[PDB]
Amino acid sequence: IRRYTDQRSLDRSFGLVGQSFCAALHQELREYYRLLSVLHSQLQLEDDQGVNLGLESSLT
Amino acid sequence: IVNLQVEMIKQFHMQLNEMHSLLERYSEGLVAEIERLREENKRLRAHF
Repeated sequence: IRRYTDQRSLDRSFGLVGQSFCAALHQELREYYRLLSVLHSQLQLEDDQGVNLGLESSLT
Repeated sequence: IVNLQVEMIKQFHMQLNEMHSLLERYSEGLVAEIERLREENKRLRAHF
């Protein structure tokens, strides 16, 4: 995705429709990165709690 | 006196049974509360 975004953000020849498509792809990538950041923060919370809690909620 | 005694004994028996039933009725709630709090904690954990 990042290779595609970098390849198309630099291509002025994509036109307004191409730029809009690249923008949509970048927006979806931003949502994905938000999700990945949320997952990382949850993993950080699991690391911070330190307990191998055999609870069903523990991040395995 | 005999009639009174027999009637009194019957009434005493009936009253004893009624008191037993009333105490049983007035003395499941714990189980339902436990289940509700368990549901609440499971919902909290899943949502979190």
